[PDB]
Amino acid sequence: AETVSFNFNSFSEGNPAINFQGDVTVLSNGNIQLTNLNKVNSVGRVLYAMPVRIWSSATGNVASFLTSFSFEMKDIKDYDPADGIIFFIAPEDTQIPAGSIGGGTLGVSDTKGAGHFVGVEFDTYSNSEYNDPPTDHVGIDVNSVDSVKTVPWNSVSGAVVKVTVIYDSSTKTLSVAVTNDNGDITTIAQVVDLKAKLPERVKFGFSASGSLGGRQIHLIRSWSFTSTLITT
Amino acid sequence: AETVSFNFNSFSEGNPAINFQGDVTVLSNGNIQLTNLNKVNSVGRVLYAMPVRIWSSATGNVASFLTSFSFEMKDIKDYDPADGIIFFIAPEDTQIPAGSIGGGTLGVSDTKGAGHFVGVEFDTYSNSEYNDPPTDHVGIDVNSVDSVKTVPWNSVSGAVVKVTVIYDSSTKTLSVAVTNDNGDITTIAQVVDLKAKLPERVKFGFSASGSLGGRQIHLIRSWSFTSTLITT
Amino acid sequence: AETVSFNFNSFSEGNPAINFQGDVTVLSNGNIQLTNLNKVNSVGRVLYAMPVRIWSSATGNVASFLTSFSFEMKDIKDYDPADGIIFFIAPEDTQIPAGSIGGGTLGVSDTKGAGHFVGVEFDTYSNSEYNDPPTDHVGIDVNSVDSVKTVPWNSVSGAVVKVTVIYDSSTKTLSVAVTNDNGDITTIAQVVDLKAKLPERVKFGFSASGSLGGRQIHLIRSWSFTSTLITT
Amino acid sequence: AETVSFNFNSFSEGNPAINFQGDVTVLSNGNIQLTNLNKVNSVGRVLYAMPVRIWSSATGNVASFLTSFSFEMKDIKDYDPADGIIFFIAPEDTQIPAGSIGGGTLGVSDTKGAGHFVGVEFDTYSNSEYNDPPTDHVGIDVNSVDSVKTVPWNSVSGAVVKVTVIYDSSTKTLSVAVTNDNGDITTIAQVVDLKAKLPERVKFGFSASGSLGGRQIHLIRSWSFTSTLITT
Ligand SMILES: OC[C@H]1O[C@H](O[C@@H]2[C@@H](O)[C@@H](O)O[C@H](CO)[C@@H]2O)[C@H](O)[C@@H](O)[C@H]1O
Ligand SMILES: OC[C@H]1O[C@H](O[C@@H]2[C@@H](O)[C@H](O)O[C@H](CO)[C@@H]2O)[C@H](O)[C@@H](O)[C@H]1O
Ligand SMILES: OC[C@H]1O[C@H](O[C@@H]2[C@@H](O)[C@H](O)O[C@H](CO)[C@@H]2O)[C@H](O)[C@@H](O)[C@H]1O
Ligand SMILES: OC[C@H]1O[C@H](O[C@@H]2[C@@H](O)[C@H](O)O[C@H](CO)[C@@H]2O)[C@H](O)[C@@H](O)[C@H]1O
Ligand SMILES: [Ca+2]
Ligand SMILES: [Ca+2]
Ligand SMILES: [Ca+2]
Ligand SMILES: [Ca+2]
Ligand SMILES: [Mn+2]
Ligand SMILES: [Mn+2]
Ligand SMILES: [Mn+2]
Ligand SMILES: [Mn+2]
Repeated sequence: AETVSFNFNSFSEGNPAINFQGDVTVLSNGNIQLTNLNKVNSVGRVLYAMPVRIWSSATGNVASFLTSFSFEMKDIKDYDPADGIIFFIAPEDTQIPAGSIGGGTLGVSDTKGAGHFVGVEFDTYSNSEYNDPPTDHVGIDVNSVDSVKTVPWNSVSGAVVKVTVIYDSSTKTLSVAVTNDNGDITTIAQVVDLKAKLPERVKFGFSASGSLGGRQIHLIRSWSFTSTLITT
Repeated sequence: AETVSFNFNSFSEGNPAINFQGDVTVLSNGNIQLTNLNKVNSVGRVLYAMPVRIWSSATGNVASFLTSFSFEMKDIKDYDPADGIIFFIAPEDTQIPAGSIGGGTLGVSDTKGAGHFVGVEFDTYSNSEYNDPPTDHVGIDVNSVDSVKTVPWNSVSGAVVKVTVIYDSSTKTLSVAVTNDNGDITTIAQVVDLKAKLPERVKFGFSASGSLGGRQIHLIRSWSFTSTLITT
Repeated sequence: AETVSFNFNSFSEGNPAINFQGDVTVLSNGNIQLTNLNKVNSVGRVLYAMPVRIWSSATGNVASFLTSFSFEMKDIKDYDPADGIIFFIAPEDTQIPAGSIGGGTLGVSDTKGAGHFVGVEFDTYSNSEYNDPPTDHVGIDVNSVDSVKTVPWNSVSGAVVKVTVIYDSSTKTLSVAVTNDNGDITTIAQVVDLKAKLPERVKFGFSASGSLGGRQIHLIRSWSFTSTLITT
Repeated sequence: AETVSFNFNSFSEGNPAINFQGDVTVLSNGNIQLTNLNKVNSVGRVLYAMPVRIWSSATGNVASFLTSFSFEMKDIKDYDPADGIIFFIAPEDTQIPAGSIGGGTLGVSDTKGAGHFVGVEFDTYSNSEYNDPPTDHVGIDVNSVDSVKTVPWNSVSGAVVKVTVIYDSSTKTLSVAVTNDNGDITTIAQVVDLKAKLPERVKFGFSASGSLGGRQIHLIRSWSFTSTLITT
């Protein structure tokens, strides 16, 4: 079978295994900081440089994958803790939307909240224009930040969060399990047909954004990934 | 929220947090060995001693959980490498079925393969009496070892296998990610209504079995777990 | 290593991880209330349901533990604010003393003040029959409410109190740090050989009590714990 | 009672409340990075700017204190993960030793390993010249990096570590509890007469160092502190 597998205990710019877009930067501690605290409508995204083949036009087979990552969001004076981080999957040529306003678009959608991507968002601000729930939340997005589904969550400033994601191609189910500083686990799952929503080859990554008054530290600390596609 | 969480990097015979049943034994290296290589129809099970409320009768709420564990199965002469291991959930009064014939029952069912439990099996022998697929496989079991669903897999003697399981209460989806020796991942997911199949309080654990001619080393090396039930 | 770690941010009566004894009750806010304000000689205790092995007869090793908890004691008309709360450790079979008179016994000892337990008391009433110092105090008890050692302290009605306790097995030192509302910390430490005073298997918990004329609200708000026993 | 209390959830290169010495820097994420990964024999230290009065020349009384802090150490290509971090107490005029060679001195002592300070070290390299134990370890130091006492420990690269320290003045005992990545807690306690070893007013802080071939990321993420001196 065809398998893609990698693991980042730390990140470093100048490492070809990753694409850097927007205001992203890598701190001396190896952490990826997606947004620039000193910019309006800041937007930063990171992508595994190598495109991953998630499905086949020859066989119709779709890959299954298991990926885990840890991130950290932390408040700062004197802006609102916004806007959040989104782990996403998109066409290999994906780029930050032209004239991106950042903010609630999480750096992957247009002003209306649309784009070509599937992702899991960790939202820390309620944008009514995208029908966000009243509190912080984890959401499953399919070509829109107006989540197909969300679950109440709480972004704890300064806390390291661990996420586990399983995509079962057979049932087309994307399951997500997220850590919480208080010890609880939060989960959300959703049937998502990657073959119908995304091209055969895609890029996986992370994006985060802020606005004029909405800014916070967005860090990606580690990331492991393994996908397997049955070939014939 | 009511949460039960723990993390076992190794095991010990004296830990009251673990219920030992049957032929289970603890090796000097901290590994748990489930079956006795010298006994016929051997059955050994290990359960977390703390009952877990997977659902509430008062609120109707159902918990979600994340758990990971690693195990190892190793051949031995001159017996057939059987029968396998099963990660299961059962009522808190659960015990090895009286008069258990072990073998293909995996220590959780009767001769007919029926029982009161939900589990994920790592089956290394094809029992036609339970409609097993022809090769080694991972299966989702609901009150029977005649799996509700299975996926082809391969048990490599002496290999360490990493497993990640996510149960999303909202969708009632049980997702399993199995990371093989060769690096490939294998997944299987199934909608299982724990609230409809099990009581409010249950126990989680592992069971393994053998027959007269089928015997192998069944080891549980580690186990982390977190389940959360929304209360109040 | 053998480790036991849990973290209660709040409580619930149906949570199997907690043994309730006596007049204990759970408030809608998740707080545990140990005594019954309307009962003479009230006694209420709460225990972590699972036995904790604090030392091994096979290795002679004793565990170290770090535990933090917050409680609150508030006066009421027209009773004297008594008698206090005690964080204790005792045999796994520990029950409220038969015919307990509550009051100065704190629900862990008999009339003479003797019992089988080790604990840190937050005493708010001076019982001369137990040689209490003249004012409120924190004390280290070993099989008796006639403290092996005490330190002047002040129980502020309605004040939330935080406590951190460290037990270093190697030095057998039980160190306590109490953070009052006014910000000051109060500490007391005492060498206590848990191995010599307690059985290998014990249970940790809290107890509070009152008399006919001595009653007050005793609340346990949170409790985190981690013990580690070196296994060799 | 004279109480000194503070809390840092993040730091900033501009808050005078902290003295920055040597190569220390403050990252955009609010973390303090003690050493410069690009410098030979790098040394960085941070001190709470306000001197703390730990004892009275009038009463002879000594203060008790409770402090908690979190840190992180991560490896880097292609140097040995060294040398570690030390939480220390020293005269208010304390400065990095003249002509410091960094390395095993941890930035608080001369070449022989001598200095004027009391501290808890999180050592990640075995210096025979200072009688270090063979593995990583937590040590209690008194005017020397040739620890008065040590306990085996393990520094996990990329892991956030929480530490809690209690100093009980009456028993002159310094107790430490370290919360590791795998869940276990590591403790060490030692009687240290602060009044006999340190001046009336001191500064508390953190220090880390590296050498030519020994370098790693030394981060301080947070730090809470409370000390109380009884005045009669
Ligand atoms: O506060 C941060 C947020 O900023 C923007 O949201 C609104 C803004 O449109 C306007 O309504 O004013 C309020 C309060 O001043 C908010 O700032 C972004 O649209 C959000 O994404 C978020 O960053
Ligand atoms: O061979 C291991 C195997 O033993 C038992 O079943 C087999 C059966 O499938 C085969 O047809 O015949 C042999 C010899 O009579 C055994 O009966 C167990 O039931 C099975 O689980 C496995 O352990
Ligand atoms: O007042 C509350 C107090 O009641 C009981 O003791 C007192 C005793 O200290 C006092 O001297 O006399 C009264 C009247 O007889 C009570 O005996 C409890 O023993 C004590 O713990 C406290 O609850
Ligand atoms: O390798 C990091 C390590 O360097 C130094 O330790 C010894 C050094 O004293 C000795 O002379 O040579 C060996 C190998 O070249 C090591 O470098 C530092 O003293 C030590 O603190 C640590 O930083
Ligand atoms: Ca939003
Ligand atoms: Ca079978
Ligand atoms: Ca008393
Ligand atoms: Ca050293
Ligand atoms: Mn959203
Ligand atoms: Mn089967
Ligand atoms: Mn007392
Ligand atoms: Mn050392």
